[PDB]
Amino acid sequence: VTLNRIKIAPGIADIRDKYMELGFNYPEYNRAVKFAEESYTYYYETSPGEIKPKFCLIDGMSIDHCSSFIVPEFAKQYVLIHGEPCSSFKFRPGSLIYYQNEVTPEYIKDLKHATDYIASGQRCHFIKKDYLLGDSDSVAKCCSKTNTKHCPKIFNNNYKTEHCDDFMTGFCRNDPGNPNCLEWLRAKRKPAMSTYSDICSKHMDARYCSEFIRIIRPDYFTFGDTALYVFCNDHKGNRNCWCANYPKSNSGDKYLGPRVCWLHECTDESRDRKWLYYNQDVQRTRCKYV
Amino acid sequence: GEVQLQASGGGLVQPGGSLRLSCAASGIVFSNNRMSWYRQAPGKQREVVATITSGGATDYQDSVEGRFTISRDMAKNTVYLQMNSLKPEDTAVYFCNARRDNFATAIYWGQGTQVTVSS
Amino acid sequence: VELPKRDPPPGVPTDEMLLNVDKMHDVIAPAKLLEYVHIGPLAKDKEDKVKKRYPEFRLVNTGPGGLSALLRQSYAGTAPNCCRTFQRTHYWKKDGKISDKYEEGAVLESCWPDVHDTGKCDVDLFDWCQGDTFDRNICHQWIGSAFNRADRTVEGQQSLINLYNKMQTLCSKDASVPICESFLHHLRAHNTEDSKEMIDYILRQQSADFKQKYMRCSYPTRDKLEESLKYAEPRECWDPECSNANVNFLLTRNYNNLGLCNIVRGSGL
Repeated sequence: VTLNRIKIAPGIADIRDKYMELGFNYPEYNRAVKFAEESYTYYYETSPGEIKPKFCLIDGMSIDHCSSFIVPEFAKQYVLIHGEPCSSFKFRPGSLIYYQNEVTPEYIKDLKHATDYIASGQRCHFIKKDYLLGDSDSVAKCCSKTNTKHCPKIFNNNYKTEHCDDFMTGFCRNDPGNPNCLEWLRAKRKPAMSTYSDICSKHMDARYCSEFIRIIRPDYFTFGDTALYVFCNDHKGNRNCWCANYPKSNSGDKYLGPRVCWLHECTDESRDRKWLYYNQDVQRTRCKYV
Repeated sequence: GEVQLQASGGGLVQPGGSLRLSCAASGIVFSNNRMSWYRQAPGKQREVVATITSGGATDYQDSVEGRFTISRDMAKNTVYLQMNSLKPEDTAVYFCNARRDNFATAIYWGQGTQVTVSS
Repeated sequence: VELPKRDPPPGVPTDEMLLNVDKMHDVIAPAKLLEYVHIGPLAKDKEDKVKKRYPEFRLVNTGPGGLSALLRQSYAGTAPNCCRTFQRTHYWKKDGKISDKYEEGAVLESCWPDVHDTGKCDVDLFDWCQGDTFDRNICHQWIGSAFNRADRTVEGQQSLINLYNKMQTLCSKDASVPICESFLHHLRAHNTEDSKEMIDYILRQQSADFKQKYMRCSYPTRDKLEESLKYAEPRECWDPECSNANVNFLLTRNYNNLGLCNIVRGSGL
């Protein structure tokens, strides 16, 4: 078959819709196929959680042509999935051939086998998901919360999930007083409690280790006891370690357990309880005074 | 006179059985004394087996620890000695003993009951 | 016959289309089950390279132009590589070596997030925490965390009871080894009738040499016990054997009696 007449007829209401007035020698092939072109610059969804621009991605066409019709800031949270099969014009790529009353699914196939006027492809179809990180630095900015602009919720949920745990172990070791690090520690997962156990075995005197002890008691008190043991062994002369590791005996266990109330310095209410072991501190509250 | 510390509950039982000794004190209040169960084997000095302070803290001899248990009833003013897993070397005369908290001169000894275990 | 030609508008790629899987080792590794990690367009020849790097994941073709994503299917982390640390969630295997940091050509292997909230590490750490491989920090934290085991299901609860029977059998042979002194201590801190009962069972099962060395506060001599009847307070409140005793080796009765010594305002001894 050979084409002899071509013309673009405007649509009724939507400017994007137009008609392709086709003329052939066999009058049975003469038809007015309606097609859609472009769309808008979507910063909104066409369906719940979907953006389907009026564009037929022809097999072989570049993939970012389908995303030409979305605001880039809005498109950051959308992924391009497979679309329904569609038809287009080879000379006018991207057009969305409509399957209407006269334009049947069979007709559009007969034309493609006839002449090189029609290509085939899949429909544009975007699905709402979340922000897509691609760098190690993007993970760092989201987890450290120094920049939370294009962060998915799994990396910006106040450490409610464990996605940031691996980054925060090294990040908080370098800056244990960071307020976001204490929030990460309040989630009370093993990586955070182990990290601050190593930190406070060296810096138990610091103020953030007082918070560490308060957070982990009484649910995970062992992470504080091991840190206090290491700290008061490396700092056996420190007066703050008098009750946890008595310096004038070989073992330093003079005031452990119930023996904690045998000295007033160990039961002094003005002392931070990080300087006693957990159960040692519990026995302090059960001391019988006269 | 009339400071009674009579012990009962003894008897004969095969090794492995159990006995519950009793000592209903009179003339003595437990909230003021330390009660102690002694025993004396034939031809041997007396030895303390269990004790209980006026507050209620207990203590035992090592060869009976875990097997014997000393309890008190403040209402009945009676001290008990539950004996489990009786070994042949427990054969002796068990008797009560009362000692004041800070009045050492006021110590009293009771009338024993026979405990014998054998086959 | 002429045709009305028209080129489509120029393409504007999204963030997904600009994703490069060779840069996302820190994005993919923390991924959990049922989570799709989009990695962008992936050529056909680089599919085996990605699938061997992430065996725990399934490579899914999510969209046109080779758009792909990774979906975690399992955790292949072994007990010796996941149980002896609380901070490492994953590691990389290459040329028979294990590394914490990623390198091209390595294979990702990840640990279960609940590996220390369940009993999945009890078998490995029961043996590793004996003898020369004893790590005081890791092993104390392991035993301590078992008492507050977050897996409160009937399975996490039952695995907890199986561990107690193994520790009871082991520590009855010798309670002086460091993992057993820690187990006795954590039983003491639990402060229940079952934990106190297990303490007394373990300590009473010890040899005569152990009791003569550590438990002299629980087993006083004849002269020590006879003299203690002359005082109204419990023997544990003045006995030097009880003031010098290791509190983890005290019978429950002796431990309770230590807290009945009437401390005068300040230091009362």
